Amino acid sequence: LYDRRSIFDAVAQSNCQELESLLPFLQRSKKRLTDSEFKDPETGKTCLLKAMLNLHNGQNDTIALLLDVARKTD
Repeated sequence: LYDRRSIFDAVAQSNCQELESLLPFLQRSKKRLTDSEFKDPETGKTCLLKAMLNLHNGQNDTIALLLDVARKTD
């Protein structure tokens, strides 16, 4: 299972293994990664913007993971 806080912490730490089950989670739940559950309630930022603001040596492997998940889901 996943929620906004878990995804945000995973992309902040750049742990791709925590996000391995994100695609089947979304496909079983039948809800989009762009839905309001995953945006911040106040700023409106999404997990991609959280990932982009946390780069280590100019790298963050979770960005491609999120883009592929967004491609595959809806």
